[PDB]
Amino acid sequence: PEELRQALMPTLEALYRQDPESLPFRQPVDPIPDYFDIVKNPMDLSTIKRKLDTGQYQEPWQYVDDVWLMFNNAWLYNRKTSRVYKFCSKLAEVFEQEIDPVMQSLGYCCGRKYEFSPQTLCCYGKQLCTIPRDAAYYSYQNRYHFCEKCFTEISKDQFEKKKNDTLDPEPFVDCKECGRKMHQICVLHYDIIWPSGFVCDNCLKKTGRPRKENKFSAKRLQTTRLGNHLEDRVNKFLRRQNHPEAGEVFVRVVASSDKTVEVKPGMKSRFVDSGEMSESFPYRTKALFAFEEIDGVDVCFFGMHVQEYGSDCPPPNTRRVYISYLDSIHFFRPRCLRTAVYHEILIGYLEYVKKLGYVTGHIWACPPSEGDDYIFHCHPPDQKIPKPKRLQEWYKKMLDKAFAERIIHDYKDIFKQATEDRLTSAKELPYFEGDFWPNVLEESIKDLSQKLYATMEKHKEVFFVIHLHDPDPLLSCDLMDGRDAFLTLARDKHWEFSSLRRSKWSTLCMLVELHTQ
Amino acid sequence: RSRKESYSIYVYKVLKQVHPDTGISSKAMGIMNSFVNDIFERIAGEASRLAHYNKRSTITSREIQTAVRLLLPGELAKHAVSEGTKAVTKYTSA
Amino acid sequence: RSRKESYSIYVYKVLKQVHPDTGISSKAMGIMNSFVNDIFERIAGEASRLAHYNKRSTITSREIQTAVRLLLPGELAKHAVSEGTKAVTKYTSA
Amino acid sequence: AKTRSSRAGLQFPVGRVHRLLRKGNYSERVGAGAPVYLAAVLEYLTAEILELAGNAARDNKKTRIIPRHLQLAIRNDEELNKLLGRVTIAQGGVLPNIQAVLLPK
Amino acid sequence: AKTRSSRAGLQFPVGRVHRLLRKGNYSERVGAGAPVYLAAVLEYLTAEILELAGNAARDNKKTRIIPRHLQLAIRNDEELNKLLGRVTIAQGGVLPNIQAVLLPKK
Amino acid sequence: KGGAKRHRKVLRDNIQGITKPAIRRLARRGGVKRISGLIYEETRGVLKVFLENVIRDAVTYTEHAKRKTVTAMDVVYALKRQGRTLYGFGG
Amino acid sequence: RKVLRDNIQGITKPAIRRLARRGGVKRISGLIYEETRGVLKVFLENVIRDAVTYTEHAKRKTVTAMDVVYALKRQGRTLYGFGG
Amino acid sequence: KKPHRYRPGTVALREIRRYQKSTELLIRKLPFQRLVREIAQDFKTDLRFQSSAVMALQEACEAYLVGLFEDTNLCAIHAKRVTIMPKDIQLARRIRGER
Amino acid sequence: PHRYRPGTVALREIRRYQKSTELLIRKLPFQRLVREIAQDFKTDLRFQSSAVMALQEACEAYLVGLFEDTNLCAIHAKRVTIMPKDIQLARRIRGERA
DNA sequence: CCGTTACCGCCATCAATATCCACCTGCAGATTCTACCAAAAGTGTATTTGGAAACTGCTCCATCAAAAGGCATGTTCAGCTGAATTCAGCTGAACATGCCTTTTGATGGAGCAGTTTCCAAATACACTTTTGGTAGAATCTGCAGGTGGATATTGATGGCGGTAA
DNA sequence: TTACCGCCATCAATATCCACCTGCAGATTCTACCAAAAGTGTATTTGGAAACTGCTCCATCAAAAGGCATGTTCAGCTGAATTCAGCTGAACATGCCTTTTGATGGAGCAGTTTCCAAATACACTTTTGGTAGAATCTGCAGGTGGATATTGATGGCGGTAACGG
Repeated sequence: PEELRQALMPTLEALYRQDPESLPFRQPVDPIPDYFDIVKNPMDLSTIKRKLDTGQYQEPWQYVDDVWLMFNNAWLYNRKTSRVYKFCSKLAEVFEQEIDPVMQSLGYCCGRKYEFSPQTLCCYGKQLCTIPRDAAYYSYQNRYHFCEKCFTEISKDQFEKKKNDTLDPEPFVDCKECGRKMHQICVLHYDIIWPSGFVCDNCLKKTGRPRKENKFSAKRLQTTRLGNHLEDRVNKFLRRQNHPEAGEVFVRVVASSDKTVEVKPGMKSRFVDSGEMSESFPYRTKALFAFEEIDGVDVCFFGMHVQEYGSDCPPPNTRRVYISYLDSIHFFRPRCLRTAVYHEILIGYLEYVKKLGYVTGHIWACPPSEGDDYIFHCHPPDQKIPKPKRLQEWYKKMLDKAFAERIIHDYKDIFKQATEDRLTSAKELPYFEGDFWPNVLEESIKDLSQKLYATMEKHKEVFFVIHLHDPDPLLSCDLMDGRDAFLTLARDKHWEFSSLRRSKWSTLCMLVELHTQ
Repeated sequence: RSRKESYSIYVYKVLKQVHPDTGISSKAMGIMNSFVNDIFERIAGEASRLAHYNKRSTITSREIQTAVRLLLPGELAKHAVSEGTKAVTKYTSA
Repeated sequence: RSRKESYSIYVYKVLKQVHPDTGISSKAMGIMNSFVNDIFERIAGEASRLAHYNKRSTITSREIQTAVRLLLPGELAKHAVSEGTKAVTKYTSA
Repeated sequence: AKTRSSRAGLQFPVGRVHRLLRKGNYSERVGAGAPVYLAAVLEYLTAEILELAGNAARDNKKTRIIPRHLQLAIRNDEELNKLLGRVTIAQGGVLPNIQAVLLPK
Repeated sequence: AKTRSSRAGLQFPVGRVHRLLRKGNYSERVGAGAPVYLAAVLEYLTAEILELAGNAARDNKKTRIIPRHLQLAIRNDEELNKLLGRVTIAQGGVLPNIQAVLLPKK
Repeated sequence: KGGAKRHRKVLRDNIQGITKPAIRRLARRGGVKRISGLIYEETRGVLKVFLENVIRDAVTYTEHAKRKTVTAMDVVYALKRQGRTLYGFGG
Repeated sequence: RKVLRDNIQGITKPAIRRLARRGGVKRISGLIYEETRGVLKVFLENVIRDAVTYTEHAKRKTVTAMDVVYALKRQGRTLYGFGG
Repeated sequence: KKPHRYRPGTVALREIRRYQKSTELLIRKLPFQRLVREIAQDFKTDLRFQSSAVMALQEACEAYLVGLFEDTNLCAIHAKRVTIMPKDIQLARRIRGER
Repeated sequence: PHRYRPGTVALREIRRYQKSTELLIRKLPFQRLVREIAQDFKTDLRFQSSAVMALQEACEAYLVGLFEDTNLCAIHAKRVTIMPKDIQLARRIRGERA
């Protein structure tokens, strides 16, 4: 008890030192008759002090859990605009700033009570329906979720009625030598990589045994010509910038499969049944990702989904590339060169597809919806999603920089493309899988040319058409054959990207999964 | 309840000479009284300094004229000197 | 010739007390004379204003002490008030 | 018979000024014409500021002199502003002045 | 046969300070201890300024106090500089002071 | 919540008592169009300093008059002796 | 007596350069010097007139250093070493 | 649907005009009174204050701050800027000579 | 031919004139200017040598102070060369102009 | 090839807003009138005195001479500093949202002031003694000024190293 | 395979430090003088210490309300990067006029004597400005009704241009 008291007393004193932030929490809350109806375990700083002085703590994780439970109770009962909430937030910041060195002196990598953030709840009822925060839902096996509106619109008694506020605490692993309980995410320990067990960093330093090399790194992934070109261009640009914090960046193509997009029934009846336009279009879809070595750990930070309609594809899709999905994580080092690295990756991809003989590139500049993830699950709360105008300006910078390098010929909005090409029928418009235009054509069908012209004049600023003027083998990856599989596996395994440590853990997990395929 | 000396009713009279139909608020009148007190203190202090410098134990109208010339700006000092000279001449001939 | 009083001998004695082997030039002597005269004038004027403010017609050690506190900053004021208290105590002790 | 202010053609109290000069410890002796001269100067200054404040109030559609009018009168005249450059007028405010660069276009 | 200056144990003239206070027209009356107090304050300030001037002269390998040493002493002491912030010392000069930007920027 | 909402909330240390909109308005009266985020507290400190330039002197007056109440006349004297003479509080 | 004129040019370019060097100025534009001269002239017009006001008040025709000291003290430019 | 929004500076200029055409106090009475009481407590315990003394202190502080702010605005304009930064305040106080 | 880079001799002069206290303005031109200004205000005036010396010393002190303020103002404007706008701003903040 | 549509820039103008003004009207505050009286203020008389005039001793202020060397004056070259231009990260401006702190009014007593007593302490002044200015001559002494050489300071001269075509 | 910008290394031109030594105006040491203060010793007067007490008004506390503190979005403010015309610093030749030492006529500063108009100290009579209470008057602070530039934004048009069939 004396060791724990000596270690943990300075943090509690620092919390007490906060004036007036600590004043409301120095004594147990004495009812506000509804305080006990919300807070089932009312606790305060004096309770910590008496438990620590009495030696009621077997190990410091219980102490920190009590601290964080106190903070949670204060944040729950008090509203956001209340100054008590501000006091609790300041106390939490002070505790976060002070706790880590004390644990590192005690042999622990951290103290903070890490609890998994609420994941995106994709309701299994109406399509694209999500369950927001503090919204009630029905759960089956913690896997099948339905909102109240969809659940009522549909045995029903077996589905558990829950609320979208479940914070899952992170698991723990025991060090085989010292026995200290460590966060699995913080120490990045995975049983598949290290079957011999977990050994903490302090034990490794004290015994002089180096940590075993990771055999499932992004560097060891299968290499491809497009990925190699992207990696080479990114590394050359980083070396030209000569930033000390700019680590090596690895780009690997993980999926490459041939698919076919089918014409929807309305447009098929209007143009395919007469034999004027093909019933299907073949293409090759590719999924690649970018990894950065931060602190000797691979971090996945940027990846795309693309569709490549080759020269064998029937018109108007012949010799085209289309960007279906892309995502990014802001933890790239340095932050200033993150945007430039994304620029170099996109420019290298466009240069490669130009070298392959592709003619036109297509980009849709619509940002993801609020609470929706494209590829990376659980984006950090501080990552501001760009608005459509900001994304359009970013793509304008893309295209200006690309044209400055003579790599592209020109770029336009799709309305300018149609006006200059003098398109007369909807059959001449490119048809891509999951694209916005195929839905608009079916909606208009359910006269067509003028409606398409009006919608195109309305939405030209969102679509970019790029004028430009396969040696990579097919890669069968069921996990990366689309965005649904990865987003489902991350949700089922809590592979969040909301923080640098969680991003590292998720990257390690997906690298192991890809290597084990 | 001791009486507090103030130039109030005098300055108000001066107001009636310059603006018969215009009044003055209590705060503005306090501003005016403070102004006159400050100017009186400055002129008296400069006159005392001039008297001390010349080893003179008496302050006369010449010392006041020198003080107002030193303190007041050009046309203000000229008009103040003219008014003081006129008042002294009127008092002497009275 | 009319005698012109100055603090020359007292400043010289103080310098000998604080620096036995260090001299002082005539120009520096004039600087020190002007310095002590200016401090004298400032303290006397502050004490006079203090006495006028409280309707007091006598300048005692308390007004001088308060004027020194108003004028000298911090440690200078503290040492000056200590020396003044010691001096007045010694003077009244005989 | 006649007050000293009346004999000197002034509204300010000559006797009060003389008494204040006597009690102010400015000099051992005070001349006879010194209080008259000082009262005349004070009366002239008060008349100037009062007429300026009345003009400001008239321009402000007002018939009562307020500290705002006194501040406007004291600030807009260069000599009067110089005389009270180290003086703050309570509840007087400041002159309307916007920097050229801060102006739009 | 004891002088009031020696009675208080001061080097500055108490009688001269009293006479100047009477002559300066500061009040109708002046206390007995006021000149002693003022002389003590003046003597302390003179002692401080002379100590600093002698130190500055010693730093300059000089045994005679010159107005340059007086300026160096007055401007190097924060309290004394604040005391004479609006005072010019003849033939005293200014403290050696060069801004960082004024220094070479190689 | 519970506890108290008056006389027990004690916060906003004296210098922080001056609200951000107060400094903003003071700058607006000074004709300044744009304010840096670091100005406010800095201005507070400057304002802070100003008070020890005045109030202490007024206190030095208050102690001399053997009084325990600070009067407006002592404030006027302190402002005048600092070169900041104020009118209207000489009554 | 001779009516002196155009004596402001006696405040010479190297003199202003030396004054700026004492003031810590490494580089001087060409428009400073004349401007500086004017400022100096203004400063003269600020002080000497007051000294004249002293000299006229003493019924004297010779300007003494004591009047200059008085003018500087009343203008807030107190100077030591020349009396007072 | 595109709510009305004034451009940065228009409302600022309107506030400039409004606060230059008015003379009312800007600092709230209670916090300033508390600050003054604390400052007095730092020098002499158990002091009392007149309402007129507090009003005079507030008026003097507001006037001094207005003068400092206009000086800093001039300083910022001198540096080809329109936003005052603490170095402008430092330079203004240095030229004023307070320190 | 040996030549120093611009600024080196300037800094040398800075150090030399900050280390010494000799008068920088020539005696006779300044005395002539003082006499001209005096006769502009009042004719038939006479001047003590000490009066002229005190006036010149006060002018030198005011000028070195104003030049220091101008140098700080110029440094604030990211410049090392003083321009009349700097001295005008310094005088305006000092209250000598507005 | 010249022609439609996007972009830059102008600008003519529906529309929400703060505000100047046309008008109002109730009230805190300014203005008018009677009365009281201690507080000043004006006049009279004898006394004291600061400074005016009258003459003059005398310090230093103004003026003319001559030399020449310390800088003033003018010229030239380019080092690099101030000034103009672009643009992208980003810090503040404008604003809707929420609440809480400030403002206003009412109420006990901590001390601000008015009265009275009386004594340690302040002037008034006539001597007596000590002492700070200070004319004058004599000896001492810190540093102004010139010499010479060891010591940093500055700048780009020899060459070594990519490197960029 | 030739000039061109960088860097660490030496090296030459040059200002700096500094110890040393000599002539002297200024700093320090006595002799004597001496009138201006300083101090001691009575007489007289009074600023204020001290105690008791009525009257302010200041701290404390209640509710009513006019405000302040946060998070969001983004136009535009700002500072880094780039380029360049030209301004002034460094150097130098020529000579200008300021400084120093000297002397001199005298306008003018200041000491000394005389003495009177002016300031002072009461003593008395006269007016009068400060204060308290009643009651009348009103300038203007907001409150309500248009309503008006005004400026952001929606939009139309003219000029540039940019690439396509």
